[PDB]
Amino acid sequence: SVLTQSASVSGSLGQSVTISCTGPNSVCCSHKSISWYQWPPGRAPTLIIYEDNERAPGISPRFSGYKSYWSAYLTISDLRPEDETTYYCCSYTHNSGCVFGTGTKVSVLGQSKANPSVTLFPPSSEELQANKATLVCLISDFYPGAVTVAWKADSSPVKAGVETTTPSKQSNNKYAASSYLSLTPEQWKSHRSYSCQVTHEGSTVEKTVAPTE
Amino acid sequence: LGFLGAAGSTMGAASMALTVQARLLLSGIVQQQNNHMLQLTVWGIKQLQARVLAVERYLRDQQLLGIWGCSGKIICCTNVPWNDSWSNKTINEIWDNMTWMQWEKEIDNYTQHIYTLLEVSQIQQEKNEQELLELD
Amino acid sequence: LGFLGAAGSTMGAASMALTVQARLLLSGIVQQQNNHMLQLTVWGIKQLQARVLAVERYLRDQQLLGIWGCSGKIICCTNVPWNDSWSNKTINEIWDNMTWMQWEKEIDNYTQHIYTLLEVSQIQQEKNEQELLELD
Amino acid sequence: EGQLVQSGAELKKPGASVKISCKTSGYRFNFYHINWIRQTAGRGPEWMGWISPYSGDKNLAPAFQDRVIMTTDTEVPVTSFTSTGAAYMEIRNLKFDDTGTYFCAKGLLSTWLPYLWGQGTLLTVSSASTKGPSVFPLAPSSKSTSGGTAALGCLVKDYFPEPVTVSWNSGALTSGVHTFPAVLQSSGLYSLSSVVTVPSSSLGTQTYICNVNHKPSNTKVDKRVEPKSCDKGLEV
Amino acid sequence: AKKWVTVYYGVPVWKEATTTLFCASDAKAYDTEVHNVWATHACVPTDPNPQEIVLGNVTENFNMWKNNMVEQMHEDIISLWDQSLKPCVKLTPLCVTLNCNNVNTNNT
Amino acid sequence: TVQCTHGIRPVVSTQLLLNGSLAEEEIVIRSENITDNAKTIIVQLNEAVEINCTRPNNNTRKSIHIGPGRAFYATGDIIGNIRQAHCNISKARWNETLGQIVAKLEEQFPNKTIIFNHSSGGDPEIVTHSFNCGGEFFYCNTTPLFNSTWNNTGEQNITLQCRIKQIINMWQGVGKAMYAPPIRGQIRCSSNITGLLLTRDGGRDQNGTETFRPGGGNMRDNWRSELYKYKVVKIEPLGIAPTACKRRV
Ligand SMILES: *[C@@H]1O[C@H](CO)[C@@H](O[C@@H]2O[C@H](CO)[C@@H](O[C@@H]3O[C@H](CO[C@H]4O[C@H](CO[C@H]5O[C@H](CO)[C@@H](O)[C@H](O)[C@@H]5O)[C@@H](O)[C@H](O)[C@@H]4O)[C@@H](O)[C@H](O[C@H]4O[C@H](CO)[C@@H](O)[C@H](O)[C@@H]4O)[C@@H]3O)[C@H](O)[C@H]2NC(C)=O)[C@H](O)[C@H]1NC(C)=O
Ligand SMILES: *[C@@H]1O[C@H](CO)[C@@H](O[C@@H]2O[C@H](CO)[C@@H](O[C@@H]3O[C@H](CO)[C@@H](O)[C@H](O[C@H]4O[C@H](CO)[C@@H](O)[C@H](O)[C@@H]4O)[C@@H]3O)[C@H](O)[C@H]2NC(C)=O)[C@H](O)[C@H]1NC(C)=O
Ligand SMILES: *[C@@H]1O[C@H](CO)[C@@H](O[C@@H]2O[C@H](CO)[C@@H](O[C@@H]3O[C@H](CO)[C@@H](O)[C@H](O)[C@@H]3O)[C@H](O)[C@H]2NC(C)=O)[C@H](O)[C@H]1NC(C)=O
Ligand SMILES: *[C@@H]1O[C@H](CO)[C@@H](O[C@@H]2O[C@H](CO)[C@@H](O[C@@H]3O[C@H](CO)[C@@H](O)[C@H](O)[C@@H]3O)[C@H](O)[C@H]2NC(C)=O)[C@H](O)[C@H]1NC(C)=O
Ligand SMILES: *[C@@H]1O[C@H](CO)[C@@H](O[C@@H]2O[C@H](CO)[C@@H](O[C@@H]3O[C@H](CO)[C@@H](O)[C@H](O)[C@@H]3O)[C@H](O)[C@H]2NC(C)=O)[C@H](O)[C@H]1NC(C)=O
Ligand SMILES: *[C@@H]1O[C@H](CO)[C@@H](O[C@@H]2O[C@H](CO)[C@@H](O[C@@H]3O[C@H](CO)[C@@H](O)[C@H](O)[C@@H]3O)[C@H](O)[C@H]2NC(C)=O)[C@H](O)[C@H]1NC(C)=O
Ligand SMILES: *[C@@H]1O[C@H](CO)[C@@H](O[C@@H]2O[C@H](CO)[C@@H](O[C@@H]3O[C@H](CO)[C@@H](O)[C@H](O)[C@@H]3O)[C@H](O)[C@H]2NC(C)=O)[C@H](O)[C@H]1NC(C)=O
Ligand SMILES: *[C@@H]1O[C@H](CO)[C@@H](O[C@@H]2O[C@H](CO)[C@@H](O[C@@H]3O[C@H](CO)[C@@H](O)[C@H](O)[C@@H]3O)[C@H](O)[C@H]2NC(C)=O)[C@H](O)[C@H]1NC(C)=O
Ligand SMILES: *[C@@H]1O[C@H](CO)[C@@H](O[C@@H]2O[C@H](CO)[C@@H](O[C@@H]3O[C@H](CO)[C@@H](O)[C@H](O)[C@@H]3O)[C@H](O)[C@H]2NC(C)=O)[C@H](O)[C@H]1NC(C)=O
Ligand SMILES: *[C@@H]1O[C@H](CO)[C@@H](O[C@@H]2O[C@H](CO)[C@@H](O)[C@H](O)[C@H]2NC(C)=O)[C@H](O)[C@H]1NC(C)=O
Ligand SMILES: *[C@@H]1O[C@H](CO)[C@@H](O)[C@H](O)[C@H]1NC(C)=O
Ligand SMILES: *[C@@H]1O[C@H](CO)[C@@H](O)[C@H](O)[C@H]1NC(C)=O
Ligand SMILES: *[C@@H]1O[C@H](CO)[C@@H](O)[C@H](O)[C@H]1NC(C)=O
Ligand SMILES: *[C@@H]1O[C@H](CO)[C@@H](O)[C@H](O)[C@H]1NC(C)=O
Repeated sequence: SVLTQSASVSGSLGQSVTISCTGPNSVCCSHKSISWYQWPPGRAPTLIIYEDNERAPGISPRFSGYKSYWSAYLTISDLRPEDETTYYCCSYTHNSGCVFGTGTKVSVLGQSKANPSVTLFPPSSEELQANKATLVCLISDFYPGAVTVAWKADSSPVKAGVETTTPSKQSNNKYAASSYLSLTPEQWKSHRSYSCQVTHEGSTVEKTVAPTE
Repeated sequence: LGFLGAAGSTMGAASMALTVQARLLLSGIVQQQNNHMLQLTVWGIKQLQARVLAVERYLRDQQLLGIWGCSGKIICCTNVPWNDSWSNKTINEIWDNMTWMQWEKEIDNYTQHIYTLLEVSQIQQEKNEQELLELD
Repeated sequence: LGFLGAAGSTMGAASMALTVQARLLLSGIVQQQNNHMLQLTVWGIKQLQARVLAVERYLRDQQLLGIWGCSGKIICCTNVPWNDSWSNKTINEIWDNMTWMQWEKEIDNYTQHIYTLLEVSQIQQEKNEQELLELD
Repeated sequence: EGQLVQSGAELKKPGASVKISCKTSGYRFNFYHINWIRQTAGRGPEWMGWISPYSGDKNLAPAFQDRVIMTTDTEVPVTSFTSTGAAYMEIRNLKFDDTGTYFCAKGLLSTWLPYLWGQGTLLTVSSASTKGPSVFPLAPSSKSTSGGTAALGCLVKDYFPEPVTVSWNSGALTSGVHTFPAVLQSSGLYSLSSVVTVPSSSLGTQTYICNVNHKPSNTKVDKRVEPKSCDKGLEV
Repeated sequence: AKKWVTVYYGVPVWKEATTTLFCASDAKAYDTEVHNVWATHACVPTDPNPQEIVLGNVTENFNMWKNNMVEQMHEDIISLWDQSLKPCVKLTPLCVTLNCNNVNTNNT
Repeated sequence: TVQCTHGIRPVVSTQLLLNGSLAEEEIVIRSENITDNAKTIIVQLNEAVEINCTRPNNNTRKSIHIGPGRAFYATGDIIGNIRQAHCNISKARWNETLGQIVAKLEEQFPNKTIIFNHSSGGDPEIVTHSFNCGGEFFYCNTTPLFNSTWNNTGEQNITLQCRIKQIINMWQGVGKAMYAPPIRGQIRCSSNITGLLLTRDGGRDQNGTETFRPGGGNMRDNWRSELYKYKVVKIEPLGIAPTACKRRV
């Protein structure tokens, strides 16, 4: 990618934020019209700017554009919780195809410490029947998007029973992550007291469920 | 560009050629020569009744341009502001996207209220201000 | 203000609203839909003969405004001086006192001599001076 | 605002020819241009090409010339403005760098640019064989009995390759359901689950049946929530 | 950015409606046959150059069975059929008593 | 967009259409209504099927005056042998045109269900191919056509039961009736087949029997194979559009 973005921009709720997008003197932001996009990975992207200063119909007047002798930028006055996502820029003409940027990551701070609906699922009469020993942990709306996965097989150091994922952006504009346990019934029967340790600043009301009852 | 030869094309390209749409509108390929010894036949009655409806559609809009100061030309602006409540789309947006075709179906509703407002700010106010402003 | 809704009111208030008097003058509440299988009945003949007399009264005055440079608007002044011998009353006086009603009965006499003079000073002299004055 | 219908879950081994389709609905498909784009694993979206459905004009990237060849059909009018059409995309001699999400976009009128996108087609250009999801129902949660609300759902052990659509009682239970993020394991296989928060004071007279679907492995396996409770949550 | 009303004349927009039409016919026999029942002596003539303008991007819904031009053609011909032969010989007193036989040969 | 239509000839016939639009490469099915059998269906042909029409009845001129001035002209004397009008048609050409008619109805109507029969009931003018030719009105038969029953998809002597009629108050003239005058000598055709008119098969529920015949009794539908491509519109030249510009003093 030749057209570069600010890569990592941080802002706060109800405060103005600006993203500095700069390109080389070949695909420079001087003659080419520039456009911005709100692209959440996996979801459908939304057109923010369709022509430098002009916004796409339906898009809030909070968003504004500016174009210099080679670089283009985007200003977002009064930040909202839905805004934290990876953005993309575009350089184009009425003769040629679109030019795409590297991508800038936006973190909208100021949000409250959202307590998650943490649930630990033990193996049922069907999960144990198919000879599969598993223990999963759900996490829903836990802002910030920081995760701390820790398994306790009789409160001993776990090496083999570790399976972590990437915390994806949830519907409430917060975060959602996944944690799995891939073990055979042999290594599973050697330990019985299975404690779930999820470190998020707060209280100690964690759901500790035994796989054997 | 042809009679209605810009209807398909967007508003921007439609406003580019709209004189032909008014040129062949009256005496084009329908006027003709207009040539038992009597002209009281079924074709004679049908041609003269159609002639009345022909001028009626022209004069209705012709009178409006005359009472707007837009009589002298095809395209002439007015001193009337656009109430945002009527249409919320960008000026440049409908001109290369919506086209006159769909656009008439959008205004037709407030079109009479628009005509009412067009008469006063541009003529009943502007031309009535002249009475005192002409000599000073 | 209504069709002729300013006739009662003085010239000043009559000149204030005179667009409605020309608006409902043609296609208002008389135009309609204009809808044995034949349309040669007593109502068909009466409507088309009335249509001829309808345009005749409009076009007679419409041609005059066109040959005075006043075609573009409702109210437009001319470069014709008023011969005091025609009317001796003050400009502001008839506008809040005499009213258009009695005023037409005062001019009607020299009205044709007025129309004759209106053609030359404003068009036969003013627009004919342009032929040489347009390029200099 | 117009809705696009993007055909998904199609994928194959490297070198083979991939065919991706998209149905256009509720707009004038004729004068509205069509744009095609893809995004790699390295967060760098590569603009593939631009195509016109009214005229034969096209603009394509040099990296997608000999490999990518596109085609379009005639518009099917519904009203005096609305129409229905479709665009096809053929890619030849694919690599593991071509693996990613492929999107279809609706035109604007400065017109060459898009306006609205589709759902998404996650293309997996891998030589490895297809695996069918191992659907297993989950025992009651470790929440409460106060009012009834308590979590209950299902778990999908192993399958290969994504995307996988999972619903509850065939498009009936959509609210109060969380879709767990499906992520790859150490062996190179994806894994997911589903959690539903319904008022369950005691197991009885309620719908616990779900729906699992796949394209390269066509799945039918649907298992309901375990009555033989293995948790303290649905007890006290 | 400061939206002001602009008046445009000659806008290419149509509204679905039906009006009174008229003839368009070329010179036929001219010398021998001068007036045939339909065209009569005075029919509105046709132009050799018709407006062949085709409108791209226009998918107008046509009404085949609910077309109002069809009803116009229905009334024009019958009214003309009643008009034609009006100035001709009335066979009102012709209809009288009728006595007969068949042919000189028995149906061969 | 046209200001002048096609060369539409005022068709004066029932059963068969004589002039006009012939939309090519397939036979066009004009559907006013089709799901319900009850309503009429007009069918446009792809290629013209030429039809000869003669009348070898050779008649002289007899004029008898009714009162003052008025002259009445009637059939004089027939010179030669007694014979029928004689329209004539091809055998194979028609069969070939019917070939795509039966194939199209298999697509429109369900499967290969039983579908054949002749003109039901009616007066002479309604059930026979009543048409003006050279002057006189010909009343030829529509029986040798619907004689073919098929499911899976100069010239030859084919004629119909030809009969002449002079007393004609066409389209049922309850006020002014017309007497057709005879034509002295030669009778030629130089005409065409530009379509046809069909009908229902009662109100049968479901079934395997839906026998179709010619029962189109309307003159309006005869021009519906001509004005199918036409629709009149009112032009609106006045247009109001906002843009960044205004007027001053
Ligand atoms: C679709 O529409 C068309 C409209 O064009 C329908 O056309 C049918 O065309 C035929 C064939 O022409 C008509 O029959 C005859 O037309 C003749 C044309 O004559 C002209 O030239 C004459 C020169 O005279 C010499 O040659 C003619 C050749 O026919 C001899 O008959 C004649 O004895 C001479 O040897 C001129 O004198 C004449 O006036 C024309 O300028 C006519 O000649 C012929 O008419 C006879 O009777 C007439 C009655 O007034 C009389 O005036 C003529 O003088 C003459 O004696 C005859 O009409 C069909 O009538 C015509 N109609 C139909 C419905 O078939 C086409 O059919 C139609 N339908 C479709 C496609 O289905
Ligand atoms: C051509 O015209 C037809 C007219 O029939 C039109 O389609 C019709 O649409 C109506 C919609 O209401 C259909 O009505 C129902 O069809 C069902 C299914 O067969 C019947 O079970 C119904 O029975 C009713 O009527 C009975 C008789 O009175 C009653 O006894 C009973 O209680 C019900 O009230 C009813 O018929 C109708 O069937 C169709 N016609 C069909 C399918 O033949 C059609 O749209 C037109 N097509 C075009 C556009 O060419
Ligand atoms: C005039 O402009 C206004 C204000 O922008 C329009 O009113 C409302 O605008 C909002 C824009 O956010 C519309 O919301 C839309 O909802 C749909 C469906 O959920 C969504 O897809 C869009 O992205 C957007 O969020 C809202 O529907 C609209 N309300 C209505 C019913 O009018 C207004 O419509 C514009 N012009 C008109 C036609 O009056
Ligand atoms: C005036 O503005 C309205 C705002 O939308 C435009 O449309 C309105 O639409 C509704 C719903 O379609 C109309 O209701 C009608 O009901 C009849 C019942 O027979 C039905 O046949 C129609 O299809 C329609 O559903 C409503 O009449 C219509 N108008 C108003 C004033 O509310 C409308 O186009 C605008 N323009 C005009 C010319 O009024
Ligand atoms: C045009 O202005 C002239 C001159 O002012 C008018 O002509 C004459 O004007 C005098 C004004 O002093 C009139 O005299 C009046 O006499 C009556 C009755 O005795 C008296 O009540 C008034 O106070 C005044 O003194 C005179 O009648 C009038 N002459 C005529 C017959 O016209 C002239 O009339 C004005 N306009 C017209 C209508 O031409
Ligand atoms: C032209 O200026 C005159 C000046 O006053 C205006 O009125 C004129 O008034 C006299 C007297 O009223 C008219 O005599 C008429 O005699 C007939 C006889 O039948 C009688 O019926 C009338 O009532 C009237 O007494 C005279 O005709 C009239 N006109 C002229 C030219 O002297 C007159 O209104 C002004 N306007 C016009 C339209 O001429
Ligand atoms: C109209 O009448 C003609 C006969 O006068 C029918 O024509 C014949 O139709 C049949 C079957 O539809 C044809 O049969 C095929 O012949 C080919 C020759 O190679 C053969 O390969 C096929 O297996 C089959 O036998 C036949 O050629 C054709 N010709 C004849 C005998 O004249 C025509 O079908 C009738 N109209 C209809 C029913 O649509
Ligand atoms: C189509 O052509 C066929 C040619 O044979 C006609 O077929 C048969 O015509 C007879 C005499 O009208 C019908 O007879 C009737 O049978 C019923 C049976 O219950 C009886 O109740 C009556 O009293 C009478 O005897 C016979 O049904 C009929 N067969 C059929 C159904 O095709 C046929 O009628 C022609 N279709 C029409 C009328 O267009
Ligand atoms: C009935 O339909 C047929 C369609 O086959 C019509 O046939 C065409 O009639 C025209 C005259 O109206 C012929 O035009 C002339 O052809 C000759 C011979 O080559 C040529 O030298 C002249 O320059 C002229 O173009 C046309 O060829 C003929 N087509 C064929 C080959 O069948 C027929 O006119 C229709 N009958 C009517 C109008 O009543
Ligand atoms: C009907 O047939 C008769 C028999 O030939 C034709 O009669 C001829 O008419 C011409 C016209 O002048 C005469 O000169 C011949 O002498 C007649 N021949 C005889 C012996 O009758 C007649 O022409 C035919 N039909 C019509 C109406 O022309
Ligand atoms: C163009 O007009 C169509 C008409 O429905 C509309 O749907 C589309 O959003 C418009 N695009 C813009 C924003 O100009
Ligand atoms: C107003 O007009 C009347 C009409 O007769 C007249 O009598 C009166 O004197 C006028 N007043 C003035 C001087 O404006
Ligand atoms: C046609 O000919 C047949 C066979 O002679 C005869 O039965 C029938 O009456 C004629 N007419 C009609 C209208 O079918
Ligand atoms: C019937 O008309 C066709 C078309 O001209 C012709 O070829 C045929 O020879 C005619 N019939 C006779 C008398 O042979």
